[PDB]
Amino acid sequence: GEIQWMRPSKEVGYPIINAPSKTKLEPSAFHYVFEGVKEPAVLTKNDPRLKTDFEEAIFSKYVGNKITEVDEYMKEAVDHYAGQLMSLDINTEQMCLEDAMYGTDGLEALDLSTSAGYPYVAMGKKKRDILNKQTRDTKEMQKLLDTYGINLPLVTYVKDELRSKTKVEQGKSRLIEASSLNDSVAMRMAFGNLYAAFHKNPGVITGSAVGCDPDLFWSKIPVLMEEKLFAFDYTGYDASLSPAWFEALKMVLEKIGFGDRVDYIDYLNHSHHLYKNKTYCVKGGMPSGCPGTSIFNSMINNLIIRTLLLKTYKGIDLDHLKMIAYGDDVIASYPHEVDASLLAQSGKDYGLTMTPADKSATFETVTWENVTFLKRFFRADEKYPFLIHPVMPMKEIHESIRWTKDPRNTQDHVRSLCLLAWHNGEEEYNKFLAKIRSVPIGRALDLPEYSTLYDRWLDSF
Ligand code: NA
Repeated sequence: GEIQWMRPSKEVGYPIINAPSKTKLEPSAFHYVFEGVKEPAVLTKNDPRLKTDFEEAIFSKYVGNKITEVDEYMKEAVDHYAGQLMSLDINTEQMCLEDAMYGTDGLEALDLSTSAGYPYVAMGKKKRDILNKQTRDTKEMQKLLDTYGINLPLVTYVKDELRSKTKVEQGKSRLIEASSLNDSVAMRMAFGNLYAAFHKNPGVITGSAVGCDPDLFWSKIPVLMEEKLFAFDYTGYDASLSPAWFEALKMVLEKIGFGDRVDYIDYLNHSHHLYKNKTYCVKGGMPSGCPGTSIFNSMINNLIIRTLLLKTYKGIDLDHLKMIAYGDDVIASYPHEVDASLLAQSGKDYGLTMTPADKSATFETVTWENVTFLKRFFRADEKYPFLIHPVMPMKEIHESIRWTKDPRNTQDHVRSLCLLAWHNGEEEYNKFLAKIRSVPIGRALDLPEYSTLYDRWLDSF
């Protein structure tokens, strides 16, 4: 992705957009009960912690575009992936405005808590004043579509989350490029059924895992993989995508019966952005921070892995490539060993910066004992080996519990963490609960004991 130009929004006909400059994050009742070294990301140029230009740091994610056209390998990748999806027999019909708005089987209703984007954010109109989840009224939406149309500018927000000390000083704050409610709605109408087919089919046929439930899905993954696992992490995935990867995506969409509206992808590829009093144009790069794009990134990931395997290992049998992606995150496999570093090398030529799985310094063999997916390890249950535990290390859980965004949500936030932590074992979980119960706020929470979560789990299958 590359920023073509940037200038004052007034100069091109747009208003100034106000974005909160103060973090909602602050020490929780457990700040000193658990170890942690992360703080709230920088949200403004003046932040005292900053050790470099903020504006320059947040936009530096656009490394540029390494490729213009789709080569032979990418085309081969497209034909293979498109072919796989074809077996899902996905419904190509456009989805009605009602379901696109209030959801249907396999698609959740629009999230009322996220920005409505332009121009509503500049009119002080929230999603609430537009949809009645109990009425399922489309009149208002329809009138707005007719009024403001589509292909609107994306509104940029600095993400309010925890980051390491280094990233705070280097102004490496992640960004959210929220698309207008109009486009988000138009796209769900165009691809709603594609979205549904994916949510209902997490696995190696869609090569996707969006919409999956880790507690249950972790027991299906091992059976879907080949003998040899391989994996790696991406540095700035979304931002690094070149226009060609969007064209490859459209080719897949055309082949599976959505050629009807591949133009919506152009909107993601050549995008229009608003930030503060500025407006800028980007070529390439997948608009970040939101769920609407998870599926397209996953599809593209499937195209990438396939392409690098064809360019590096001529004669490879893609029919035996078994992979599952969640945006840029991926766990893959093949009957034969492959070299991630070699693949990493082939990747540089495609605009992707690939590095060792899980922040390793060197590319080591990926095994069932060291692989992670969605920050979670895999661990067979001691009593019932066929049941697989998704295990998230306590470290990130400790980091998270030390802060709070709304005292009113302490109960939900801590319960959330409990659902993640108990998979670490009864000993660890109990220590966790005891430390929570060492301060007043914790003793007042309603939290599930271990045997209760274990029983619930065995009963969810
Ligand atoms: Na873009």
